[PDB]
Amino acid sequence: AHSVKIYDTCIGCTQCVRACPTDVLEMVPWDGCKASQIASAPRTEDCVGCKRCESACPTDFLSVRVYLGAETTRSMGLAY
Amino acid sequence: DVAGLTPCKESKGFAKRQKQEIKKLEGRLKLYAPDSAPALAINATIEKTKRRFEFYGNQGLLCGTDGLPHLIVDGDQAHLGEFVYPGLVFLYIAGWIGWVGRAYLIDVRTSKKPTEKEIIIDVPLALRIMSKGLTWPVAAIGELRSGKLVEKSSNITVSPR
Amino acid sequence: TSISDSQIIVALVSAFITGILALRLGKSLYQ
Amino acid sequence: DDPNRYNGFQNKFFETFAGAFTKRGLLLKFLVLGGATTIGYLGSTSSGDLLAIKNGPKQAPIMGPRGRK
Amino acid sequence: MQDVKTYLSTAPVLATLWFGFLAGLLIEINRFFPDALVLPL
Amino acid sequence: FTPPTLNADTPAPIFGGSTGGLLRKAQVEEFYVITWESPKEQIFEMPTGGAAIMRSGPNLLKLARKEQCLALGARLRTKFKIQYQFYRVFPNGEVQYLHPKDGVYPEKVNAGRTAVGVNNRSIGQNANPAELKFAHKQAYDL
Amino acid sequence: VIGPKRGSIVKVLRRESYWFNDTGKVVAVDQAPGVRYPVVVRFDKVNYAGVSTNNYSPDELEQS
Amino acid sequence: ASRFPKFSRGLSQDPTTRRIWFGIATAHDFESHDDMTEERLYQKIFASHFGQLAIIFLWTSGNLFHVAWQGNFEAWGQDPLHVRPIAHAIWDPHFGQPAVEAFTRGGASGPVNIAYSGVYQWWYTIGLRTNQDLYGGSIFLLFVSALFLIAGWLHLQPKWKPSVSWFKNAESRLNHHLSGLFGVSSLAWTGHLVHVAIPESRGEHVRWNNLLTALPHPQGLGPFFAGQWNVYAQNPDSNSHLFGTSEGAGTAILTFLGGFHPQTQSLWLTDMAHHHLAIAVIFIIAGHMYRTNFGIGHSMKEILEAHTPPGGRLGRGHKGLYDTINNSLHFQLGLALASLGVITSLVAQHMYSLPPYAFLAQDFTTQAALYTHHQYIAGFIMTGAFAHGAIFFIRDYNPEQNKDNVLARMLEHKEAIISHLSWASLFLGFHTLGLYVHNDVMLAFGTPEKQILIEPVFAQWIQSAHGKALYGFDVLLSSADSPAFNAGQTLWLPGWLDAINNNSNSLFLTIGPGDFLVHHAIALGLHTTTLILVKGALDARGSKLMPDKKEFGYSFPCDGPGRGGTCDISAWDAFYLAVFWMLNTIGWVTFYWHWKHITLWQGNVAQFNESSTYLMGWLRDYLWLNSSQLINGYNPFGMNSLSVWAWMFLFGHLVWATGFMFLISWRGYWQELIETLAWAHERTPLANLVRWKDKPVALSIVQARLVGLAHFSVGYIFTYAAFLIASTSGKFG
Amino acid sequence: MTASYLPSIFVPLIGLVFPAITMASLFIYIEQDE
Ligand code: CLA
Ligand code: CLA
Ligand code: CLA
Ligand code: CLA
Ligand code: CLA
Ligand code: CLA
Ligand code: CLA
Ligand SMILES: CC1=C(/C=C/C(C)=C/C=C/C(C)=C/C=C/C=C(C)/C=C/C=C(C)/C=C/C2=C(C)CCCC2(C)C)C(C)(C)CCC1
Ligand code: SF4
Repeated sequence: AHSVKIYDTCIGCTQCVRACPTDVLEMVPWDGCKASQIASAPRTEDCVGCKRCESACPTDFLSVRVYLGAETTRSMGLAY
Repeated sequence: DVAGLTPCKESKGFAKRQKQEIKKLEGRLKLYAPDSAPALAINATIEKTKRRFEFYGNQGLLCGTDGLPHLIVDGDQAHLGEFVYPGLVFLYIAGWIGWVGRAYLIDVRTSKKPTEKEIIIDVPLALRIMSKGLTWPVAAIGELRSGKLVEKSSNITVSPR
Repeated sequence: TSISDSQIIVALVSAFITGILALRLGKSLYQ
Repeated sequence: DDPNRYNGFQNKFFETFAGAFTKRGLLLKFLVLGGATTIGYLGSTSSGDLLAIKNGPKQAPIMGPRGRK
Repeated sequence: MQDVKTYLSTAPVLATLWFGFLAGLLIEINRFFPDALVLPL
Repeated sequence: FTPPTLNADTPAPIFGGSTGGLLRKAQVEEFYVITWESPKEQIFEMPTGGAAIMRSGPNLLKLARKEQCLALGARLRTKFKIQYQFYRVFPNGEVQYLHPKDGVYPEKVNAGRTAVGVNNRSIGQNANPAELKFAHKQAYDL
Repeated sequence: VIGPKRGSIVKVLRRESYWFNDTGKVVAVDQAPGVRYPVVVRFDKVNYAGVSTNNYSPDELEQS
Repeated sequence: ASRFPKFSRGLSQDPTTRRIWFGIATAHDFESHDDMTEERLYQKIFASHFGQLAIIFLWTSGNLFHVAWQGNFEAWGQDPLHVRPIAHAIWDPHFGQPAVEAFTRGGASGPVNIAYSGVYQWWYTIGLRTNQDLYGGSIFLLFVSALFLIAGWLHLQPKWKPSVSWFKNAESRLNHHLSGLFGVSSLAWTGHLVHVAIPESRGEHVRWNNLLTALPHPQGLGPFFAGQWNVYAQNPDSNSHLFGTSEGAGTAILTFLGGFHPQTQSLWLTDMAHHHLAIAVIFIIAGHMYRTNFGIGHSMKEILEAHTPPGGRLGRGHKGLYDTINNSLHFQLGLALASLGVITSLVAQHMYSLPPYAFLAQDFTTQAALYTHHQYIAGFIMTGAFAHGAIFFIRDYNPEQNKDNVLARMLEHKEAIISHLSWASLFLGFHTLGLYVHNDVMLAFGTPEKQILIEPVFAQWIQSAHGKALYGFDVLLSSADSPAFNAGQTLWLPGWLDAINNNSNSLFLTIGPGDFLVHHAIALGLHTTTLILVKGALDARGSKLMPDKKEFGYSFPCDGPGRGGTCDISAWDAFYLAVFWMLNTIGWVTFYWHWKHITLWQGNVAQFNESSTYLMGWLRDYLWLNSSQLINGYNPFGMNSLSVWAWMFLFGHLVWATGFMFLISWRGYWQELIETLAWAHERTPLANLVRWKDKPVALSIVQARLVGLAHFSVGYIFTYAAFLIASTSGKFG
Repeated sequence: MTASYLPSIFVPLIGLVFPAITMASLFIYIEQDE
């Protein structure tokens, strides 16, 4: 499906996980920020490409990036 | 004559247009009583047209084929009053406006809440800024030569390459 | 003067051969 | 899923062999040939009355402006 | 009066006043100096 | 954490039917099944359009998309304070536990979770596409 | 210490930042060993998302 | 699983109709195909070029065959000024009898189309006279296209596939293309003109059976090899010469007269022969510049490195440009399209004022169609050049090798470039629109003497410097004492001055305030289209809103509603937005050309001179006035030969509006509607038995933009072509 | 025109039959699963 990437600029605010409508992102332990956590995308095959996770990231430029592509059945959001 | 244009004083098309406009106004006038207000308005129209055409003739405008004044904007000394003189007047006014606006922006960037000063204009500050636009070219040259007019490229936000 | 039926059929055959060559080039571009 | 609908259907099975169990081989080729030949024959053998394009012009040329013909 | 003066100093009210003054000035100038294509000098 | 199994004896909410529901995709490709526990009979809004009463206890609802499952679950969590979990069901009878992969919701950081897709550099430090010409890989994949 | 002093005026060298070649105020610097972007910078003007603060490493910030 | 888009695994696995659309629309993007190697890329491009050459030659051979088979080429040649050319016959089964008899023109026995491509004039000029000549040419071009197809197949074979290094041999390619492709081809064409075209225009009949017998000049090749070339210009054709007839003909084969043929109002054949000979010599000389295999020539890379100013104002100069240009096919494509668009504009601007074909100036509809054709082609080519420059920046630009050279310096100060283009566009638009509205209001109030009519004195001064005596500037070939006039009075000025002082042709037409305003509108259009295109090209790699735009490619929909919204943020979207502006600009250009030439041909140029200064004149005296015969092509009282153009006029209007549909409503409405329709089909009896295989989805965002653009452009082109042809042919004036 | 019947032959083919065969072949090709 689409490709979702997380960068070291993340601050572990979890706001991208809460905005995801298909449960693609999750928070994992990390040691590069004060929050001691970082976002991750273990199940991007369920990603639809809404980039709501991108709109919720507060860093200057996005620590979470969605690149789109493939456009499989789950990606197109088809119920038929 | 500056692109085969005859002066409008001896332009037959210019006189023809004079005659046609006056005749049309008089034809519109014939259907009103002499003492009526519409008659006064139409007679004022006729006087206005006559003085307009006399003024156009007296300034040596160049009429082409038929009667239509044409403007020469090449810098000819005989036509400086068409573009160069009003052009300079415009440049003075436009530079006034821009310069005073820039001055106001400068004078409100040092304020504690500049955005409130932009949506709610400080009328006394704005007016004493506007008063300074009389000698705007001198101030512009002074700022250009001193280096306070142009920001250095090292302090201006640019996108990645 | 006007062209004859022999010329018409010669043109048709030439176009058919050019079509064969076109199909060949298309198959060569395909793979 | 009731199987008893028709009684006399030997003729329909007998007469339909070119289409059934042929798919791309026979039916499609037959259809292409019998459409191409059919339309070609109709367009080549149509008379003037039925088809106006083959009737041809009947009045004099209308002729164009500036004397160009 | 502080609040009234602040409201009158807002962008739209000041724009209305300034542009109306400019329009009146131009209209009166055209009343007394109409239909000129050339600046006489 | 042992994933729960999908019970086939869980009553469904009281719903009167809708044109927004399972279609041919549900029977040829996949569908989803969300389960939650409710303390009382209350009215909620179906993600496909309409209203229903959830049972005073276990519930079992069939959906056509994962996004609808998340929408209903989010409303349940932030409105009725109800824990939920859903599964992906295939036409061959395969059931896959989906949302709490480790039993903890993704918003809370949990140990034992692996970092997938995490890049150890800034987003602006990506390689240019020109350097990766004729190589079947992307700049963000490095 | 790690980076600039608290309250100091720093200029951003991140090319992808909305505030490249812009000045901000340092709010806090974290001394925890392992933090990659510990310096917190406040800015007078917001970015497109509406955020006026960010985190930078000391090597991409210079003193005025 | 290896479905229709065999070059893309992702599209093949798409279970929607998007797979079909994107496989159709991404076929020729070879660099994007899976498992693509540069060697295979170059060989595929080579074979595709062969295929395109074959297609072009087939197209021209079909034109020749149809003119030979269904045309009146011989009848037209016997009487060009009173015979309408025939393009091809019509066999429409849907016609009625009135349509059959309405379209029977040109002395045909049935419905025919009247050609407006100028092929009749062009073929008559180059010596073709009978239908057998055209048939032979068509057969020959069929053979040529077959040969190119054979070559394209051959060079794809394992033992004749060229290597990448062969494809990157720039010096040898330039040498061969300048010497042979450009120079030797022009030499051969001037040989044709000397041997066939000129004798044909002088009454002689030279064909393959007497090429070695027919003597082009009485003194053949003697004075050529003796250095006394003037013998080939001693006896030019007189002014009483009739084209194709021995009466009044001369014996010179390479003259230098200049001007126009008095009877055909076209350039002399001998002048064109000497032209082609001279440029052939120049090109053959120029093609010996670069170093290929013999130790002499130039190294283009070293030329580029050497050209760096010592002051550092240009940075490193042109260092690294050779590799950047030779390694990037998109840079080469952009340069080629830029040059081709400029040259197409040049062709359009030079063939209407200097008609090279006999009896082409008298054919007004043909001239108008040719001008509009090549101008629209040029505009599209320019948009393509800029789009491919953007694609170069995204996909082929390496900042590492291009460090501080001219390209890097353009990227560095791109904000200045874009801001100054914005200022120029704003100034031009504001002031031109304001002057037009001023003139409109003055005409509305009944006071036309108050218009701001600015005389285009700079262009009139240039016209006077070209010999135009109408404006009385008396300088540079308008004055007898000028050294240029004295130098030229012996060679071309006798013809050039006569042609330019004739106001019945289109050689340096008289211009006025309307011409000033419309040229400034043209400058506005060019500047704004260039602003959009350059902004797309220079912001393609990134911007403040999307610093990482290069990783997303050239054509992507958006970056989502975050950061305020990112619609049309890609460079492809800049091209999408610039296509509208180029269409508008070429529309203005062609509107001006067409109106100027309607009022010139009818003899009443006062209408243009008085009405073109205000926009109501443009609407009424050009659009409303000239569409009367167009809209009457078919009516309740009957129909005529302009019915097809009326129908195409309405058709173009309809396609334009459908483009509006695809451009306004964006995606979601249709996706929800398609969801509803899928439900409806799945729930309908006797129809749920029929099932789709590709799940129906609404068109994507980029696809929607492209489809709307295609509809918009097709409607634009068809509507204007129908109006142009109908209004120039309904009244041959 | 040397052969007036030849348009009446060719136009129907390239107008109806050639599109029919072309679209049928392309529909069969783009709907393959392989
Ligand atoms: C200048 C025109 C031109 C050229 C040179 C090419 C060249 C190519 N295209 Mg493109 N294409 C074009 C126009 C062109 N196309 C147009 C207008 C469209 C529609 C939008 C497409 C749509 C398109 C798609 C969707 C695909 C291609 C593909 C290809 C490749 C050919 C492989 C293939 O499937 O052949 C198709 C043709 C044949 C296999 C053989 C037939 C050859 C022609 C078309 C007909 C020959 C005559 C015919 C038999 C009738 C005569 C009858 C009798 C005389 C024999 C090649 C790179 C394919 C590819 O692999 O891309 C990389 C591919 O998938 N093209
Ligand atoms: C950019 C385009 C453009 C341009 C160049 C013009 C230019 C002109 N228009 Mg047109 N017009 C335009 C757009 C434009 N208009 C549009 C869009 C419309 C539609 C709304 C009109 C509608 C329109 C009408 C209906 C009329 C004009 C008229 C005029 C003329 C004089 C107007 C006027 O107030 O002068 C009078 C002069 C002034 C107001 C002078 C400026 C005074 C300021 C305050 C400066 C004061 C002096 C300064 C401080 C010191 C300078 C130095 C000193 C030595 C002089 C002038 C030729 C009028 C005319 O006479 O036609 C020929 C007229 O009747 N226009
Ligand atoms: C003398 C040797 C020679 C010659 C004749 C050619 C000839 C050609 N090569 Mg080149 N080539 C050569 C050596 C040569 N090559 C060498 C040594 C190499 C490398 C070792 C290459 C590498 C190479 C590549 C890589 C490619 C070619 C291609 C081509 C063909 C493209 C021509 C085209 O589309 O525009 C021809 C256009 C003109 C002749 C018109 C020019 C006129 C200008 C614009 C002035 C205006 C005049 C105007 C048009 C006249 C009006 C006419 C009007 C009445 C209709 C052409 C036949 C390309 C191709 O298509 O391959 C199939 C291609 O891709 N060649
Ligand atoms: C979409 C593309 C397109 C189309 C459809 C047209 C269509 C047309 N053009 Mg335009 N044109 C275009 C693009 C296009 N043009 C561009 C991009 C240019 C700029 C280069 C031109 C430049 C141009 C000129 C300068 C002229 C035309 C003309 C024409 C018309 C005649 C048909 C034609 O070109 O003959 C098709 C002809 C061929 C395909 C054959 C060309 C091959 C030449 C002869 C090669 C010569 C080399 C030779 C083989 C070497 C000999 C080898 C050895 C013996 C030494 C027609 C309206 C002519 C016109 O209006 O006449 C009325 C005309 O004079 N066009
Ligand atoms: C020498 C000429 C030339 C060459 C070799 C190329 C080659 C290429 N271009 Mg470029 N291009 C050109 C000219 C050229 N282009 C011009 C003149 C323009 C301006 C219009 C463009 C604008 C352009 C853009 C904007 C893009 C390309 C892209 C591409 C690449 C892929 C094209 C593709 O997918 O084809 C498949 C062909 C199509 C999709 C075209 C389909 C048909 C179109 C929509 C017109 C149909 C009109 C109408 C429906 C038909 C007539 C109907 C009738 C009733 C009137 C390829 C490398 C793309 C690329 O590189 O991707 C990164 C890309 O994004 N080109
Ligand atoms: C008639 C239609 C129209 C008009 C007037 C404009 C005007 C403009 N476009 Mg737009 N555009 C249009 C159609 C139009 N466009 C369409 C159909 C497309 C295709 C989608 C585009 C695509 C497009 C792009 C992609 C770009 C532009 C740009 C521009 C600017 C070019 C510079 C210029 O002319 O400055 C002169 C300004 C004008 C002509 C605007 C009108 C000014 C009015 C008349 C003055 C105000 C009058 C009055 C006081 C207002 C009263 C309202 C209220 C207060 C009562 C300008 C703002 C470019 C730009 O912004 O660059 C700077 C740019 O990048 N346009
Ligand atoms: C591209 C050139 C071209 C074009 C546009 C046309 C157009 C037309 N032809 Mg002509 N034709 C051409 C070349 C061309 N012809 C050639 C070279 C020959 C010699 C065999 C003929 C022989 C011919 C006859 C005998 C007849 C027509 C007829 C027709 C008309 C109906 C279509 C038809 O039946 O086609 C039939 C066409 C052929 C049998 C020729 C084969 C196809 C040619 C070679 C072009 C194919 C490739 C081309 C590049 C298209 C690519 C497809 C796409 C990517 C654009 C139509 C006006 C008919 C007519 O006049 O009706 C009034 C008719 O009876 N054509
Ligand atoms: C983006 C880009 C691109 C593209 C671009 C373009 C498209 C451009 C264009 C450009 C152009 C389009 C240009 C033009 C130019 C022109 C010129 C420069 C001119 C000149 C002229 C002259 C010089 C003249 C002279 C003369 C005259 C005046 C007349 C008489 C004669 C004589 C000769 C004396 C590319 C891909 C490359 C790459 C990247 C970047
Ligand atoms: S990616 Fe952004 S939104 Fe998500 S946790 Fe990291 S900083 Fe927060």
